[PDB]
Amino acid sequence: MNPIIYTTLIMTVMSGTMLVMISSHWLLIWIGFEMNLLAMIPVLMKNFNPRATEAATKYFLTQATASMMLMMAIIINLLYSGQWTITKMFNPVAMTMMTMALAMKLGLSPFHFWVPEVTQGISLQAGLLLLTWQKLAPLSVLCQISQSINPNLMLTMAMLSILIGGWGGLNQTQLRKIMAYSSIAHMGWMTAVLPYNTTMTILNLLIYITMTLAMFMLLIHSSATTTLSLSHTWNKMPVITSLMMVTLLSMGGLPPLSGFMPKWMIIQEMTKNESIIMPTLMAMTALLNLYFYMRLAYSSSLTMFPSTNNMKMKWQFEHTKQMKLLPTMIVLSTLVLPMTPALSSLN
Amino acid sequence: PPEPTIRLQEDPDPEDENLYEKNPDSHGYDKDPIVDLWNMRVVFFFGFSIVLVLGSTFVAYLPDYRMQEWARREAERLVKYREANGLPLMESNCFDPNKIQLPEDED
Amino acid sequence: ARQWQPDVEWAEQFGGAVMYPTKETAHWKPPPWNDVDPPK
Amino acid sequence: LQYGPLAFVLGERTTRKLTETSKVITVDGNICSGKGRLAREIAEKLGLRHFPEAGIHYADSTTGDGKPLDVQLSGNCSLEKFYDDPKSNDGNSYRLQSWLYASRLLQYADALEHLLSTGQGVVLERSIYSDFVFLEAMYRQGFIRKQCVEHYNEVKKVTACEYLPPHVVVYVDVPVPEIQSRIQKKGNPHEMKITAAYLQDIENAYKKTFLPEMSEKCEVLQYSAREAEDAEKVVEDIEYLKCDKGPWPDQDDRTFHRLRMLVQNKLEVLNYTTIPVYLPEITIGAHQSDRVFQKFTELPGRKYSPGYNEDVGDKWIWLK
Amino acid sequence: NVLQIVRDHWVHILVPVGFVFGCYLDRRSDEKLTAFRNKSLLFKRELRPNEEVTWK
Amino acid sequence: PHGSPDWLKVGLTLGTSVFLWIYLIKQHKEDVLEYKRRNGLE
Amino acid sequence: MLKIIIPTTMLLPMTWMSKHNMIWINATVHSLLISLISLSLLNQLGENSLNFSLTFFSDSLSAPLLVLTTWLLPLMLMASQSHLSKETTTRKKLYITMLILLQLFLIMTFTATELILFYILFEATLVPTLIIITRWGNQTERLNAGLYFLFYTLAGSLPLLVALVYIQNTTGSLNFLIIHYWSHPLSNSWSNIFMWLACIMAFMVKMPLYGLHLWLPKAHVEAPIAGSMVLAAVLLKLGGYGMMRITTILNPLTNYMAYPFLMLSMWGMIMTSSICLRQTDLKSLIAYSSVSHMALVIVAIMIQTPWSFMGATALMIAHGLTSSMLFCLANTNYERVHSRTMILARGLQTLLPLMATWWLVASLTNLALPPSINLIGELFIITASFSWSNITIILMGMNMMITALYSLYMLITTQRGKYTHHINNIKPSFTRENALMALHILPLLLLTLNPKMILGPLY
Amino acid sequence: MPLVYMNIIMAFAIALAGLLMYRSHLMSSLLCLEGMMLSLFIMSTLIILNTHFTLANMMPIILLVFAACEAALGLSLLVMVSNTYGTDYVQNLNLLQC
Amino acid sequence: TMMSGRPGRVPLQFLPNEARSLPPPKLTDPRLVYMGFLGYCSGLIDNAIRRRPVVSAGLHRQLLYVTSFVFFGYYLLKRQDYMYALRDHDMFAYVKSHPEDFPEKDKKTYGEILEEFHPVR
Ligand SMILES: CCCCCCCCCCCCCCCCCC(=O)OC[C@H](COP(=O)([O-])OCC(O)COP(=O)([O-])OC[C@@H](COC(=O)CCCCCCCCCCCCCCCCC)OC(=O)CCCCCCCCCCCCCCCCC)OC(=O)CCCCCCCCCCCCCCCCC
Ligand SMILES: CCCCCCCCCCCCCCCCC[C@@H](O)O[C@H](CO[C@H](O)CCCCCCCCCCCCCCC)COP(=O)(O)OCC[N+](C)(C)C
Ligand SMILES: CCCCCCCCCCCCCCCCC[C@@H](O)O[C@H](CO[C@H](O)CCCCCCCCCCCCCCC)COP(=O)(O)OCC[N+](C)(C)C
Ligand SMILES: CCCCCCCCCCCCCCCCC[C@@H](O)O[C@H](CO[C@H](O)CCCCCCCCCCCCCCC)COP(=O)(O)OCC[N+](C)(C)C
Ligand SMILES: Nc1ncnc2c1ncn2[C@@H]1O[C@H](COP(=O)(O)OP(=O)(O)O)[C@@H](O)[C@H]1O
Repeated sequence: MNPIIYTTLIMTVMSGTMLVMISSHWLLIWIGFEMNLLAMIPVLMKNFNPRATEAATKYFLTQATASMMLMMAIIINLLYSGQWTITKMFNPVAMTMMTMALAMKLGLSPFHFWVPEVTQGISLQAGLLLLTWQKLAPLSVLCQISQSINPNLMLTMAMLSILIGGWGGLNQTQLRKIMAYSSIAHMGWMTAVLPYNTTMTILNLLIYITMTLAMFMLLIHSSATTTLSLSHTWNKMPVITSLMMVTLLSMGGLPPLSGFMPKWMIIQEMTKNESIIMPTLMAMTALLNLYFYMRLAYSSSLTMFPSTNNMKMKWQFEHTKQMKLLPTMIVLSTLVLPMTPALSSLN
Repeated sequence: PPEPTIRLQEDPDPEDENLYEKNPDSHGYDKDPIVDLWNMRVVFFFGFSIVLVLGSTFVAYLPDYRMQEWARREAERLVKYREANGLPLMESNCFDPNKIQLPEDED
Repeated sequence: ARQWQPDVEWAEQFGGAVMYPTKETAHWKPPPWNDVDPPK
Repeated sequence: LQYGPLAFVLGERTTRKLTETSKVITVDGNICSGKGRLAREIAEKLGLRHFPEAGIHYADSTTGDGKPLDVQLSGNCSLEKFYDDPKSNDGNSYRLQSWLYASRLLQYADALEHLLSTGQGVVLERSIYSDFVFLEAMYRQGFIRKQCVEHYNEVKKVTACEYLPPHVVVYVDVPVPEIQSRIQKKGNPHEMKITAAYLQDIENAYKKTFLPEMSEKCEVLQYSAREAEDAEKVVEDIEYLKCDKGPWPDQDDRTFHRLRMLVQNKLEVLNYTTIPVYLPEITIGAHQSDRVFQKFTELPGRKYSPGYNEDVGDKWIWLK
Repeated sequence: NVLQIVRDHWVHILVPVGFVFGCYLDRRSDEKLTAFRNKSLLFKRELRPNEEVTWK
Repeated sequence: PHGSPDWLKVGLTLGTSVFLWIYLIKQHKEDVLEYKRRNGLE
Repeated sequence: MLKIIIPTTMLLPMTWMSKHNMIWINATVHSLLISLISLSLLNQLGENSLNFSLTFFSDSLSAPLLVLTTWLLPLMLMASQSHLSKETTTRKKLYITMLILLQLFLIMTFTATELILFYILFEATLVPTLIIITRWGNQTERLNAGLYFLFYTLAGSLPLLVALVYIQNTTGSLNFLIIHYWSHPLSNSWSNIFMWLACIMAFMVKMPLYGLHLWLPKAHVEAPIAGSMVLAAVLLKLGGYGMMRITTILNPLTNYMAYPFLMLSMWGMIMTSSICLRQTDLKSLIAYSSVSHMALVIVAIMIQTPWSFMGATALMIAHGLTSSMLFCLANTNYERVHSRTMILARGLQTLLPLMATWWLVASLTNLALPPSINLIGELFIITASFSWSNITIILMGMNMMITALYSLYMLITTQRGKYTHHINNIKPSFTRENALMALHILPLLLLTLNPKMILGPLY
Repeated sequence: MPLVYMNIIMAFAIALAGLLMYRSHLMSSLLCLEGMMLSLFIMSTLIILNTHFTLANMMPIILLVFAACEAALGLSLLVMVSNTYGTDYVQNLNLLQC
Repeated sequence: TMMSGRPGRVPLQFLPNEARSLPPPKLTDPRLVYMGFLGYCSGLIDNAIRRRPVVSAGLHRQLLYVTSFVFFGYYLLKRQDYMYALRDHDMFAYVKSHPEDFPEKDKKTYGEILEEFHPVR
């Protein structure tokens, strides 16, 4: 599409998210979600092919259903208290409908099914935007009304999301489905700490976004969407594979990497509330994510796979487009554990 | 079956190289004779001459910060005092009973 | 004398649509290299 | 200002540069025919830019210094061995065919980039289209397997589905016996060993699969050996006909912007020439891959990016 | 040859400079734990006529 | 490709770094003086 | 403590800016100098400890392990020089970087006044070892080995972390000093039982315990020589150090909870010693012998008496040195024969006599011949166990007999008999290999002159 | 809470359930979404008119507008999907699988 | 500790005026040095990804990375210290205003407390 049109659509997506995050009226939050949905579809359908159209249709259906449920919860809450301000829910039925709608918007289990489908359908840039920027608004709304949420339902969905992400990522050879299931598991980790500390939710979101940005930019640079395609990257650009391996180590939560910071803190926070069993199950389940990250690391940099003859031609050329923020993203997603107490900045 | 029975184009596995062939007096460090000799020399000087001898001498003459001689002198003077004064050498109570307040049972 | 490195038969373990092929998922075919299907 | 979305936004549109003379042309013909001379005459008379046929070291001519690299570092195949031992056990035939197709793709991207950036037309020998005819012959003579042609078809589909075909397809029709006479009169010992069956298969798969397919989306000018000598009538025929049947009349500024971002970024042009499909003729082991890559890196001006190589003579490195 | 082997043997100096820097940093970190200097019940001592601190 | 060190970009980069360092030094001095004045140190 | 940490960090820029043919020389020289510097932490006190700062402290349990860790790096460089000769400069520098990073993590792990900092570095050590095993290993099983070596560890280490943070929510601190001074008895409860298990299993899996020891033969057989050296010498001792540190808050629950682990250790030492008798692989045999020795160390720590702790410290140091030497000897054989099978290359005493002498000395010290520090630790642990229960002497004596049996079996199979006829590529041993063996063995026989340096804080 | 509100909410639940069965005809999915918004409009209008909250007389209009815009987008998507297969059957979108 | 609703909090203010009452971080703060080191690593990785001489390709670029990291790190350290100071201030004020919830426990010595002895045998 026209670059001016693309810029306008991206700025409309961002303006919808900002309208969600700056408003105090439920109607304006709903309008921000609507604007974001409206401007998101062409971005997903930018590279026109039937797969992207199918993904855009699935995304539109799920997000429109979530918006309808959100409006239903808003109207019930208005019925039981003539309030439009985002604060308390004022009704058990309105809070359940609201949590369901926001979980469907985020992709939390049991509403996770659309995430791998849409992420596989769309390109790598659309998947980057979808898995990073589209979580800011529902999570901000959840952070605002967290004192209303029933901890049982939120914790159930968080544990389900962690389990589903772990088990579903084990079976994947496509990189985009791996990213989708990783996103699902990280959403589960984020929403399990909302009832206790929203600061830890925001910290986990920041760390996850940094790691996901680095991972997607590395995947775009070495333009591979398949495990075997990524196995060829060492014969052209081994440093990219090494950075990818260290980033995958960070994504698995292995200390002393950056990805260890959220889970640790989250576990720490949950122990202050006499919650012991659930963090233990969460860590043991995140071991599965680490396992399939290790499988990818084996396939990418730790061993050298067979190549093809035509690769020699690729040795003679350099990337025309380079990413300005990729080195900063790699360093931030790898080496910020010593700076952990800075989380008091209420990020 | 038109296949070459070859799965891929691969280098043949080479035969291992002998350092003693191109260089007798090879010391087994490096294929460059000068680098080889100097690597031998630095290993021997810093491993045997410096660490193994000077470090052993340093450990042998470490000052008595564990206070073994001090403890023996304290025990000697304490025994000398107690033998002379008729005291019963070591006591069974490590702490003075008068500064311990026991809880009354009264059962 | 030589460190082992993956050959074709090892790399072909990771070329399916999914890991751990099963009878129900045996018929599944990997997506096209470019994410474009024939229009038939 | 390297071309991108910003240049398109500010002023850069490629429709204003087109002056009805762009009209990319591709000349064909048999192995030993005067297609190169006719193409060069067309390029000189129309004022277009001529692209000599892509060889083993065409990519070498556009990167680093134009000097060709070693065969083991560039192509890992030879036409002389294909002539001497067409049924070689090392799979030289299909390796040669695939490397040549990749070179054709690179040259077509270069020609499209030149036309879309300057507006001046280009003239080419055998393109990515009609490259398959050799492949077809190699299949019928038994030089390559069916898996080889299947892999070729996959790569050709996924690569050539992205470009605009040439407006004008020029074919020089020369019969097999006179081509063979030209071959013996040439003097090349390796060229001598081509059979008549190979040339016949080339021509047959040539005028029995390539002419009708380009007839429905391009404009084809068939010429014989005698009437290809005079370029004046060929130029007149090219000028007289107007192209309004292909995809070219439907292009506009944003489609041209998409194609111009495509034809740059030769890495993204060559992306699908190394798809992870393992044919023994083209797959290379990890140890050989590592050794050959390390040898390539040790080339004089190849360790770093083009402007950051001290040994070649690049200066002011620490401030770039 | 001076100014030539320096460019070739400069790396050797780093381990010793790191050791000296570590010793200085150890002293510097020591300087911030003096809350009880000459204040323990065991070694509470009267200062000498020309002594300022019992240890450094 | 075939490019000289872009003296415009080099100048902007050096100037940005120098300006940031000078601004940081001035900010630190202002912070120290404000802290001393407000807490009655000096 | 920074006077050791900073030079280790400076080892990295010095490595990466070295010439293509000067990396080994410079790394070896400066590693030996760092060892000499670290040797001055052996001046310990009979009082509390050497509390350098709020972050790092030294102990007479920590100092011998630190000295051994520093001393191991030069030997690892010497051992790795040979099989990495045909390697590119960048990858050799990356290997040396992995070794330096592992040393730095171990040095900070052993001082580590905090339990969370100890946990973080204790798990940070897991990454360079994994890379070394899965990258520069020869066989196709290395990847599998790495997987095992990873997940086993994490299977024990995630519960520990949970327990750790839980403790700080109740105690308020995880500093070793405050933890020791403010320790309170642990009640006999289900919650306390599971807290005890969470505290113990992480260090128990790394010893390894007899039930959980499967990762070790895989990892050792698959790893390169330096990886095997550091795994057998230092990484196995992290569990012992952690158990000795953490069992202070587990009383009196250790009395009841120790029984299953004591039985597992006392029977599995017999089991693994007998396994060594039927082993066709040198590296696998040495790994199983390591499992037996660490079983004895586990018994010592669980008994938890002064003599137990002294014997455990002495045995950990002695086993580290001896097992590293044994792996180096087996690797010298492997670099000639490329087989790693014990029965293949035979009668090597006739072809390599000085290396046969090195083999004899290593077998004698693995056999716990007095007055070696191996036997000092063995005897102290055995006496403590006898006081614990007089029936343990049966299992200890059986273990001693079987240990002598497989040690001399390994010596006789490889060095005695008739040489294999068709093997004609056996070259004279290099000065590098002889010096490597000497630098392993002379420190042991010097340490037997001053045993109190390795007897720990309860001496 | 009167019975009229419960009837409207049960209509909303029925429309949502219909959107959830997916017999076929993504066209029917769009119909179910539109029934859901119709119930939303009706019940919001009743609540706002009942309590004489004068300013929220705005928001049903707003809701209406936005929902219809969404419908337009959805219809467009439907056409393109049909433009690939010739029919709007739900089971045709089985190319991407979990 | 949710301080989002803490009274007298200006909405989008990074550093309030009262934060000026706190000692600023020193320029040689170890955390600032680590932020500079992070910028240096970013410069090295930038050189490596673009296939340039890693250590000595662009000195201006590496200087800019280090300087920007130090700048942001200084301001981040200030905000971090201010937030921890607020936490401690609020905690002390709450303990002062609620004396019945934080009583002064009686001083007991170990010579008058009976702890159970568990022999190690
Ligand atoms: C605990 C904290 C303390 C320690 C901190 C550690 C981290 C610090 C650094 C962080 C990252 C920054 C640098 C990374 C960029 C990579 C560049 C590179 O490739 O190296 C080539 C480069 C030289 O080669 P070149 O000719 O320029 O170009 C070659 C190409 O780059 C490419 O060469 P090639 O193509 O020929 O070879 C290909 C190779 C190339 O691939 C690589 O080189 C990998 C690069 C490392 C990945 C970085 C990830 C991001 C950071 C992760 C940190 C993890 C730490 C946590 C623990 C987990 C451990 C993994 O890839 C492979 O071979 C694939 C197989 C690799 C095996 C599996 C991968 C494992 C990698 C893990 C490494 C972790 C430590 C790295 C240390 C730095 C290494 C340079 O090396 C360098 O010189 C850079 C080193 C730093 C320079 C220091 C200068 C200062 C000295 C003077 C000042 C003195 C200081 C004191 C002052 C006072 C004195 C008076
Ligand atoms: C994940 C690693 C860090 C990446 C972070 C991105 C780095 C680039 C950002 C550049 C600076 C951004 C600051 C914006 C300038 C002024 C911001 C100010 O106006 O807003 C304040 C807010 O300031 C920011 O929130 C603090 C940002 C600092 C984030 C860094 C902390 C990361 C944790 C430590 C990991 C180590 C990272 C260090 C290396 C980068 C007041 O917000 P307030 O209206 O009152 O409350 C709303 C938010 N609530 C609801 C959560 C309370
Ligand atoms: C080939 C045959 C040999 C030919 C030569 C013939 C001569 C042989 C004589 C040598 C062996 C015979 C044994 C006689 C021992 C004499 C020396 C001994 O008495 O000194 C010991 C001293 O030895 C040291 O204490 C032990 C050696 C130190 C070990 C450190 C290892 C080196 C560092 C390298 C790193 C290794 C890492 C290991 C991890 C821990 C004990 O001294 P001590 O009674 O107490 O008091 C010393 C004097 N005081 C009273 C003033 C304090
Ligand atoms: C596999 C390789 C090695 C791995 C490591 C193995 C070591 C782990 C072994 C765990 C140690 C023992 C666990 C609990 C010990 C407490 C004693 C108790 O079990 O015995 C009786 C308890 O009675 C019964 O045993 C109740 C528990 C029965 C349920 C446990 C399942 C039994 C077999 C399962 C073994 C599987 C272990 C591995 C799990 C993955 C005592 O009677 P009682 O006076 O009433 O209880 C006193 C304790 N109180 C006061 C806290 C209540
Ligand atoms: N796709 C191909 N496969 C195999 N050989 C090719 C291919 N393309 C060109 N060649 C070889 O390149 C040589 C030169 O091409 P040709 O047109 O026959 O001669 P000329 O340059 O005189 O026109 C010929 O020997 C031809 O066989």
